[PDB]
Amino acid sequence: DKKSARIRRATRARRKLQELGATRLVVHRTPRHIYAQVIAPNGSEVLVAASTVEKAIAEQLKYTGNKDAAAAVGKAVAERALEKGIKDVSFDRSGFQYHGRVQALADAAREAGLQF
Amino acid sequence: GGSTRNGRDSEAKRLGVKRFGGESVLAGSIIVRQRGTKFHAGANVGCGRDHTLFAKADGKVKFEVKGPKNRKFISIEAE
Amino acid sequence: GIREKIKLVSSAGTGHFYTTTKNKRTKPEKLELKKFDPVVRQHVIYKEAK
Amino acid sequence: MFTINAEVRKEQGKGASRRLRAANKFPAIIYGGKEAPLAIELDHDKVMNMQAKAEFYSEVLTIVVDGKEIKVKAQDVQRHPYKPKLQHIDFVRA
Amino acid sequence: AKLHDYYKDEVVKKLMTEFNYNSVMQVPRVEKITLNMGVGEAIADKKLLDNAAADLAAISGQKPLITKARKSVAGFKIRQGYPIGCKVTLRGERMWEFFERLITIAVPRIRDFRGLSAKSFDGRGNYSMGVREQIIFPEIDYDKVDRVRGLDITITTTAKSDEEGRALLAAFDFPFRK
Amino acid sequence: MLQPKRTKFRKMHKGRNRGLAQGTDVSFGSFGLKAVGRGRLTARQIEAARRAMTRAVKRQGKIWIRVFPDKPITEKPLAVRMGKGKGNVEYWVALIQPGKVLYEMDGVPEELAREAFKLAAAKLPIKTTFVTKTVM
RNA sequence: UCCUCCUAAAGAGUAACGGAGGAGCACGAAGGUUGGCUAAUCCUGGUCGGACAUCAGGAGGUUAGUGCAAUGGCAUAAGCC
RNA sequence: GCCUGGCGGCCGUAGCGCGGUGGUCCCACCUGACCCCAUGCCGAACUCAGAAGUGAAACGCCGUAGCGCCGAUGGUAGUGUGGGGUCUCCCCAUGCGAGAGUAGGGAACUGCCAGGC
Repeated sequence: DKKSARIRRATRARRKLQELGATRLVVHRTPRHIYAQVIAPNGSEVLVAASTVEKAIAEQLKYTGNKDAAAAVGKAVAERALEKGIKDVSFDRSGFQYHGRVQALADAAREAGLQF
Repeated sequence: GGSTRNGRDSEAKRLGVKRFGGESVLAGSIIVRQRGTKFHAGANVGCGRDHTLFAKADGKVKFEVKGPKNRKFISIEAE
Repeated sequence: GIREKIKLVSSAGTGHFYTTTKNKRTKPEKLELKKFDPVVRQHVIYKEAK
Repeated sequence: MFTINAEVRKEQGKGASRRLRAANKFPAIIYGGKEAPLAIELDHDKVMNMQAKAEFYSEVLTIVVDGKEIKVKAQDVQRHPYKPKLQHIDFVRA
Repeated sequence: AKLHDYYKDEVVKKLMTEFNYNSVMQVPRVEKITLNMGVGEAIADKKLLDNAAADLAAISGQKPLITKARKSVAGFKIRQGYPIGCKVTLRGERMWEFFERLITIAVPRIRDFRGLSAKSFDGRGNYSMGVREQIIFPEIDYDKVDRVRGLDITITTTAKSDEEGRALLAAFDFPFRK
Repeated sequence: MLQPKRTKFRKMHKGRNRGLAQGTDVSFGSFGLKAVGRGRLTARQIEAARRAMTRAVKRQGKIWIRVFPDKPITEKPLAVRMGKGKGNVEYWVALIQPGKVLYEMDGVPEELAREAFKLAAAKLPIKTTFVTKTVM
């Protein structure tokens, strides 16, 4: 299963970030959408979320789940994170590669001010 | 014939006992020989080399069973 | 005891050296590594053997 | 019919059970899955003769405790390992 | 063109019109078919790569997989695994092209099948084809190598074909017209 | 007979004999030779009691042997001193606790089974008793 | 002399000319990191492939593997690229 | 209130099997691939760009105990202390008290955020 293989790829870095007590900006990637979630180091509550399925993000984009959509979602999640006042998060690939939409989301968060 | 040979070790078990106020780096479980009977997850990650579990903060030892595999973990919690 | 002891001599002109083991039957080439030279306080090439 | 007169157990444990077996009685338990189990003691020779009667396990038995008739059925029998005698019976409520 | 045949025929008119069946995702789909070679313990051969790379680079410019062992367990003295086979699993448009060229060599000319080709019988879903006769070669030299298309080609098939199989389409060997 | 075909280890520690036996019920047959008392049942004694049984029933019915000689017993040779390693394995025993059904019998009348069990009990060292299959 | 298991009594330790086995190395990659991956075995169709060489499918789940004895490990793999 | 996705808590009362159910909300298969990138060949997978199609497979939910799993009460085994028969093993007072079985339970529960109705 592709999702199970992705979880097996993600698990090492997820436990490593759990042991460091790092606030994790996790990304979820689908063919249709992309999701970003800044989650507190306890792992149970989500501080900041920005999704492509949100209508305010999705109305400005020509296609949901694009690299431009990933840049918009990364800029939005970094804007809400800096509005909340939290900084110095660690990026979680969640089993994906650092390539394409995941890389674009992280680059947009770095450009908008979320430092890793 | 002959078969009388043997090796030596002089400790193989835990020293921290879940009330034990271990400071700094005390070996909570030295010569466990292996990271699988006890894992270190409370005060960061212990288990340096020969898998000796050691404290990383001044505090009480904590023994616990977590995970899907029912594995035993040593934690250090502050007093 | 097929492996024999060799030196690794700093290329930074100092007399500093490391020591290691090597077997010339399988690795007859000379071993070159970037190692720290504490006299120069920099990482330099270490190649030369005894 | 298979009626056994039984008494309730004042004390439970290995010492009390061995005292019963020294006084030529033996413990037993009744459970039904609907209410609390009842610990009883039985007259060993009488329940032995009912063991030797071969229809003891098939049909429904009647245990009388305090004048109350309880319809039971023998689930398992703990027997002494090398003597004919028997140590413990558990009865399921029928 | 066989991909266009699969998209076009047997599906879209009659069962869509009269009596509905559920899904074109439910009807069986031809996945990646494969071909394998089986050479011996000799390493010095280049003929295996020559034939497989010829069948691949008649259109492409790529090379086959030189496979050592999936199992990595050897009854010989060297357990590690010598390179003793080739793999080409066929791919998409080139898969349909290779399947179409196999059909247009084997089917319309009665050359290969003398008698009943099915002799070893068991049930569970395997169709490997080993011709052992050189059917086609892209170069002008038709047959100069030691191998005679002894390679196996694997098609996975639930060999039943029940409804229109036992209705009209059995298999056998009378070329007819309209 | 009745020595195991393979063993993981050639020799064992002497050990001590347990409290009470598992396998007190008559399971496969209809009659049984239960053990009353501790001891070690040598493979030769097991074979001798089996032959006495089988000839007493005239090779009719079916006989189960519920115990197996899986413990090797070492003995030092004559006129050798103490030490110098453990002795050589000589014979195989089965450790018997009170209540162990040693043998089982079916397909015979009860009195013929009792006669065969008595002739086997005369060969066994430990005290035995006759038991019958009981439903629980 | 050194290592592993049991003896050894659920902390450590613990003897015998007690019961079993190994070591006196190897590796400039078989170390580091990053990215990726998952075995043994069994049932089937095909080129000397035959019972076991290589494919493809299914079952199974670590019964594999660890440079080398044994023990404890190991999937977040410390196993493979 | 219902459904879906993400991150957890707890780790077989949590899973497997069998049967049913869901769709351009969401998610999966799916379309194409020169280009951002990859296959010791493999647009299988990893990726990227996304007109159509179906939920078939997967996944989610529900029912079913067939298998896993949990599991009493009572008894038994063992054992600390004291005492007693003992040839190698037990008994009594007292304290602790299993494992396996039995009745039974069991088709998880819950927290945060986001989306549609």
